[PDB]
Amino acid sequence: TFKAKDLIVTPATILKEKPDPNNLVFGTVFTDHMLTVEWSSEFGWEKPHIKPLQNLSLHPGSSALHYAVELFEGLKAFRGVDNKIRLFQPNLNMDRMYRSAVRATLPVFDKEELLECIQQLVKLDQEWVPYSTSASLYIRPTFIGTEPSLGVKKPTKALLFVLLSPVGPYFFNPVSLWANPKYVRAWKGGTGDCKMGGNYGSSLFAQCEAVDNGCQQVLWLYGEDHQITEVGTMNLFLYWINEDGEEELATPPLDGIILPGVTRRCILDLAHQWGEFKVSERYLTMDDLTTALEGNRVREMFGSGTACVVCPVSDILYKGETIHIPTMENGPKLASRILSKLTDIQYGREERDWTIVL
Amino acid sequence: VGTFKAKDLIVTPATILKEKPDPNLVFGTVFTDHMLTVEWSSEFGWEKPHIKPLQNLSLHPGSSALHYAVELFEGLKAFRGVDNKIRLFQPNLNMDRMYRSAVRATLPVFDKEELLECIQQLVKLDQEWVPYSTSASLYIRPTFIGTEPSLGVKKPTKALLFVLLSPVGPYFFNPVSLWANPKYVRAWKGGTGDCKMGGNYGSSLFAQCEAVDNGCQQVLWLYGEDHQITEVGTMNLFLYWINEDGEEELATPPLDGIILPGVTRRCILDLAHQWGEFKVSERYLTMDDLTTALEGNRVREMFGSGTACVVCPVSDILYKGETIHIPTMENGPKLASRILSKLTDIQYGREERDWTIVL
Ligand SMILES: *Cc1c(COP(=O)(O)O)cnc(C)c1O
Ligand SMILES: *Cc1c(COP(=O)(O)O)cnc(C)c1O
Ligand SMILES: NCC1(CC(=O)O)CCCCC1
Ligand SMILES: NCC1(CC(=O)O)CCCCC1
Ligand SMILES: [Mg+2]
Repeated sequence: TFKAKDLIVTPATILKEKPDPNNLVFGTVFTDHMLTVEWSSEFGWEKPHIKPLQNLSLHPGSSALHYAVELFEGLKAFRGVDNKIRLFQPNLNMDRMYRSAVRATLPVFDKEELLECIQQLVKLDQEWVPYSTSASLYIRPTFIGTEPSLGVKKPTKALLFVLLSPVGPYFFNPVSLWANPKYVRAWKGGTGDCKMGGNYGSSLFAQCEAVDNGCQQVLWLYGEDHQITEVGTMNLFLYWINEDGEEELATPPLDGIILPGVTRRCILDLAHQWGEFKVSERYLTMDDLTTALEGNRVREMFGSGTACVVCPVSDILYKGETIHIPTMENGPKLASRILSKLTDIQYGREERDWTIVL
Repeated sequence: VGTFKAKDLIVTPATILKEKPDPNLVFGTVFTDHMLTVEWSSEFGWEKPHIKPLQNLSLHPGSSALHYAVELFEGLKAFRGVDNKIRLFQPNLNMDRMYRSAVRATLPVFDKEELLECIQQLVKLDQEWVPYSTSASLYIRPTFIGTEPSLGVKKPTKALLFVLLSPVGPYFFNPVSLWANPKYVRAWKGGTGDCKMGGNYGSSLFAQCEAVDNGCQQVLWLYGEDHQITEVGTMNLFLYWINEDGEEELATPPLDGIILPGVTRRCILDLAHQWGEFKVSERYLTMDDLTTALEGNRVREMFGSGTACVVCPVSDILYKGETIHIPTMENGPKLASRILSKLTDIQYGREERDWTIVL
């Protein structure tokens, strides 16, 4: 494994102008520096670099281009209202990226060395961490196989790098979802519980089909009973009165077709902590939903993820009809409370072991 | 909404040419002198195609092919006939599959004829690499990748199409042993298993490793509660046997969405249908159908088909801690061998047929 202590820094000689915080398109503007660490089965890991944001030089046969031997992560840096820059649950991302690496047969690395390197990269480009309480700096760790051979096997050459991109919003701005059981995002025995590239390229066709049909995201359905799994590539939360008549906040269980979002776990933690309603990790089907709506039992439906934190849902185009979800006419009370809590913690307006300082 | 044209090819010869390897090669290990590349932007469409010296790709770190596997590929070969004339085999099908793939990936469409000609031109240039052997060929790897310099999961506004050339011999007869663990699923109804998109492959290296660890060379992909057998590693699966009706039969899974329509598969089905010596059935095959058959002496052969092996005999399957031997080798294998001879006779010009295009 590589070590932060060996970092080699090559500052850009011409720094870019920081963008306008009020209107940023997600992941389109990049900072001045990036992190890069090369690996080869022959000599192991080389020393990590922090150099000007540049194009990668890859052999046209790199397995990442042919067999999707790749995985990524998503985490943010926030400038606290006390002007101190913080990271949110960073070690959980390191753990997920590590487990995905193993399932991808990519080379392992010392989680703490990566986190420290990332902190240094952020520290160097710190002025990119927006001066806004509604904006942040997206951190994108990426791991690709660069095996020059076309043979399908464990890579003997790989690259690990990190990009920094100042972001505002990913897309309250409620969204409509397009539900069509003809497409499946992930399946049992699959790799859907990992952030491996191969899980997203296969979804673009359905995404496109949603856009030209009036929606902004796909509602992923699975199985014979049409379980509702995720809002686009965000975890799904349903706030309602369940079949037993008790107020409840529900989300699909981690049975292998659901990605264990950090946001997801935090909302469950805050929900369990408030103890004001039942919190269940259970299955939810379209019929559980439509049945519930015609009984006026649904209050809010939203998605969770690092980019949005939470993103309310107001409609679902299903069997040829549009099903309205009373999310926005109900506040959304909980959606807001949640977003309010999480950001309060991210920007240090509240102390809690979920953030890391500079 | 357009295409690039072979008539616009800008050729740039390498000044320093590499020495060809020994025709007797590690699959996809050695590459030729030149490559083909074609840039695409949603703003101006397809650029003009180039044939330049092999070289790295200069990609933006945010390229969508590295983050969301916005990619797809193909695999075909050129053969030097026993008449020294170089031949391509069923190219038009590869172009059709790549096309259908691009669309399923939301990558930009192109004129299949133009691409094919552009490929003939690339090979034509590097024809001396086409092995002077009868058991070796040149692997043609067309590749289509998204170069969207943005982290947003969306239809790419930038793409890159290229083609690599790699002289090769074999992939690994030489029977293989299969690892059958139902905990790993290659494809699912509603997914992209029936296209050659990179996302279907990265996710299997773990199972492959688990395979070797257990003395096996490939993974037998199982699907559904009834453990249907779908593909042998990344090759289509054929089972020559006496079915439940006592009839001689050549069976192979149907294209119901989780099997990739291989060119070698197509051919083997056409040959089988043509000879009309036994029943040819595209149907569901399960481990239980296989076990029941084996413990009844009803199995003749099992083998995978693909461009790299053409045909690959299966002799064993590790299932539920038990090793199940397949008598494929103790039966010639007559069918497997017959197929190999036939396809090879045709590819190397020994047999004349429409399945090839000379250059
Ligand atoms: C990244 C991701 C999420 C959200 O996880 P967070 O760690 O909370 O960002 C949800 N679903 C999918 C499919 C994802 O890729
Ligand atoms: C490419 C491929 C095949 C074989 O197709 P051929 O065109 O015969 O080489 C079989 N199965 C999978 C999963 C493939 O990707
Ligand atoms: N829905 C978005 C992300 C997750 C998130 O932050 O919600 C995953 C795909 C790559 C961009 C990020
Ligand atoms: N089994 C192999 C291939 C197909 C083939 O030619 O059999 C697909 C994966 C990438 C290498 C080629
Ligand atoms: Mg250590």
